[PDB]
Amino acid sequence: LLDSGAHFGHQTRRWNPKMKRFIFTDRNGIYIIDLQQTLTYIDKAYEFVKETVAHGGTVLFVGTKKQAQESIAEEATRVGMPYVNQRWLGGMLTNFSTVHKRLQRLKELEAMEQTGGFEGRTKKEILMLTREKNKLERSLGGIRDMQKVPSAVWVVDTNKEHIAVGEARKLGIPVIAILDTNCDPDVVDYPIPGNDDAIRSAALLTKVIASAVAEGL
RNA sequence: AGCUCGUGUCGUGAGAUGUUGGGUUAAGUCCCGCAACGAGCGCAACCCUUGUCUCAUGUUGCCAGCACGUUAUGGUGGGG
Repeated sequence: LLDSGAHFGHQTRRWNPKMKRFIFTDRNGIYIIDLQQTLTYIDKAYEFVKETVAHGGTVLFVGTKKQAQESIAEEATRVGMPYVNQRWLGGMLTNFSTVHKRLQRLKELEAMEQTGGFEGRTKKEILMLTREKNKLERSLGGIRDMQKVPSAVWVVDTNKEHIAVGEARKLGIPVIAILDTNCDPDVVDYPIPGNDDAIRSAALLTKVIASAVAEGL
């Protein structure tokens, strides 16, 4: 993980005092996250993913920054797991019943596509239904799979997606987050300190969780 | 072209957000964003009339091609 730069962080300016525990040193104006804590935390995150998926649980993959979008998307597709990549509608978890209606519309609309209802109405209407189709499918890619609720939530760069962490906290589901040197440790249960600005560093974390769930599945 | 609601979120509370920002339109019309996701009444469309053409259509309506006309003209037989 050192090859990717899991020791990299943010500037000393943008740092958070509550991050001093796992700070190793500061070079060239950036903080170096100590990797020993990263290992002794990722093992715990691994065992937790194992014990939750093996006991009939699920985790929801959270990532929105373009550095870790395709990585999490492909990982979830290869493990068949709920995930969000494009944008998080504020209230996926709290307004679960409300956002289920969007999925029901997607399903009934795919049924309409199968039955071919594209000429029984005006051209403007069918064009608008096609626009709604692609809009709802791009906005909801890994969402057609949550029946009840996510049992755990895995996020990358919690500062960017703070609404997701706030929601998951509100409903109390555990959050597993890789926290950078600017991050907040009190909101995450299972930190895995390390860089989230690098595509490679964030990707190889998703692989680790992928392996944990895959053998846990 | 605006007025609201359900759930969510923020606030002790009155309330706020959605409905704000950039662009665009006749328009809260639409797009991109966005702690909001949707919905309703509005906007728009569906209705009438008008402008073009096709099929059907010949009376009390036309008369182009034929006949009778008396001036008084489709007036009359007939003709689409």
